[PDB]
Amino acid sequence: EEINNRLLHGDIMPPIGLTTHDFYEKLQLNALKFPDRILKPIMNSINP
Amino acid sequence: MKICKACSSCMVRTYVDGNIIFRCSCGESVQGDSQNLLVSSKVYHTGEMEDKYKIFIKNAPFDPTNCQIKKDCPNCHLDYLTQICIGSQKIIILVCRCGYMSNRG
Amino acid sequence: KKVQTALKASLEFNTFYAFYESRCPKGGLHDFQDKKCVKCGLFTYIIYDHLSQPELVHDYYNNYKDQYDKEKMSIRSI
Amino acid sequence: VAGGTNKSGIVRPQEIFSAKPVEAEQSSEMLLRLKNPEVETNKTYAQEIANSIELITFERLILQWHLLYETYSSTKKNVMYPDFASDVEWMTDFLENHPLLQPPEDIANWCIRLELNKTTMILKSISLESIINSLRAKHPNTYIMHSVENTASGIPIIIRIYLRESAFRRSTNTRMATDEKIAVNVVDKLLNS
Ligand SMILES: [Zn+2]
Ligand SMILES: [Zn+2]
Ligand SMILES: [Zn+2]
Repeated sequence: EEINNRLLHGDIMPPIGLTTHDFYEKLQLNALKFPDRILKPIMNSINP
Repeated sequence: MKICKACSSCMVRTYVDGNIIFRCSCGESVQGDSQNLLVSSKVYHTGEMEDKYKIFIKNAPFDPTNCQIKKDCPNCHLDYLTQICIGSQKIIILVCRCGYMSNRG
Repeated sequence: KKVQTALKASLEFNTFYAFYESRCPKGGLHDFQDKKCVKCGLFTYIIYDHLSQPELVHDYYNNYKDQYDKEKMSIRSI
Repeated sequence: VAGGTNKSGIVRPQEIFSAKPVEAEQSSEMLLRLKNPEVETNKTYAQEIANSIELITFERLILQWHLLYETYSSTKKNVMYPDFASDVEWMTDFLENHPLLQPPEDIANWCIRLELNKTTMILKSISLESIINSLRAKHPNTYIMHSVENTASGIPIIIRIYLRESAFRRSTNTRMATDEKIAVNVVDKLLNS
């Protein structure tokens, strides 16, 4: 959501060689990945 | 282009001794003065120009499928605006039904 | 409140120094010799660090903030 | 799958097994190592060199271009396109700002008017001065005028390139090309610089 907020205020400046659309998509894909912490609730619900 | 006065046909443009001369298939020949000094032209980024979306931006406040945003319109003080994101640079425009439009246009 | 204020300041600095990473305010790309650009006063160890030497981060930014603002507005139009 | 990086269902194996030429490669890449081992340690040095080697043709800096049948004389008021008659205001400034770049005596009746994309000039970090030198170093058979590099939005930067008579003296013995054909061929060369 805060990447979208940066877009609304025009605070997303893409680097050289990337358009704003391509840089925004790159930021969203990176920001929407499960961390390594996701197994902490998973492993607490199971008995290995 | 130049339209023949006599037969209203598309006259053929040629260049003689530093002048643009239009000659028609009916023999009528005229010379352009100022407005015919445009051999060719091209416009780049035609897919994101402001003249592309004029109708769409005008109709955006009434289209019910557009994304709304919780912001106050500075003209009519309506508490919601219509947010659109056009172009490859993702230009954000806020529009309202009263005629307000961000970017001052 | 402190978290959001510090995040605003840090994100603004990060955006400014990511825009002017290879881009040079004096035009073209950076010309780096002796670890310092010659067209501007940029240092190599400031582009990715804004905490170890804050004063040198608060001077370069204070030099081209305005020019940065006009360019940011220009990109977000038409 | 996007253009230039197409590594979708079998394409790259087909590029190898069919021995397709370089012109037919949709996913060609290349790895370059910096000459100085000290430079390769620092990321910023490698970052600016990477942006140094990136094909920015003169075409992609242009929003629109116009080909005009005009000749420029400093004193004589030649005919000019009415929609672009306001260009004369910055032409006088150019003449008084460059006492060495005077218009030649063999300017042909062909003008190319250019309106630079100021947004692309900012994102790619390309100055007006760099563009002028690149075009004047590659096209000696043209005379180039430009407006002032403005930092205020709403006023564009105009590049004006005048074709000299020697542009047609290159090869006009091959009469199968009218002067309109060479001028169109020249602007293609200018844009692909
Ligand atoms: Zn006719
Ligand atoms: Zn309103
Ligand atoms: Zn610099």
